[PDB]
Amino acid sequence: RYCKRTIPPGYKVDQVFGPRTKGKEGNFGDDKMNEEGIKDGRVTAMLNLVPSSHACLFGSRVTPKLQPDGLHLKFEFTTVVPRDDPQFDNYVKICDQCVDGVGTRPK
Amino acid sequence: RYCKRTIPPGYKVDQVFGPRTKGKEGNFGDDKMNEEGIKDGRVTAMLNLVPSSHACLFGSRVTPKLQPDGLHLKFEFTTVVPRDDPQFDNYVKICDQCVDGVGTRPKD
Repeated sequence: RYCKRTIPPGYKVDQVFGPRTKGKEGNFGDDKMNEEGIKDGRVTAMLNLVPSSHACLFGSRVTPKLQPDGLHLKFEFTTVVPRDDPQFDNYVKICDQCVDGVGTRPK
Repeated sequence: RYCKRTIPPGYKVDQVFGPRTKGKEGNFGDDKMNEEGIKDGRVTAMLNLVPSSHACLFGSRVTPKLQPDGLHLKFEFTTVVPRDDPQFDNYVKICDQCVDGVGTRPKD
């Protein structure tokens, strides 16, 4: 299933999960993240904030929508990083760079 | 981290991820799924439709919101099962039972 794909070394993010976008699905990652894929060192940090498979099922708000083409099962999971968490600044900064970041590179 | 918790053998869902709700976070599961946790074979089926950690990051729509308490980072991920997928009927049935299902148990 698409929802089970992972990014091996030497794939760009868009080779696996589609062009980076703004405000839509696929919106996470600036051009440098797209290019480096899993070797971008910001990716490891960000994956710490992504739900495990159990948290994604049981901790999300889940919304099944049936359409003529099939079942669109939406998971909305919200991870909270407290303001005084030792990693708070770094995550906010990576979000600043990467969310809707297509067309930009950091520094 | 709350987002990395897993449900061990012999634990209820609500012990780990809070009470089952309707129309909010934690809305997936009827009373049998809550009680049985991972013993419930429906759970096994449904995990096949949950995104990998890569698919969750790069295939979701991601929305960061800052509040006085910190960063609320929202992942919206939609898995699509074709109507003609041979597992379509089963998944749809589990969703009918478990989404906002708190307060019910399935027929046996």
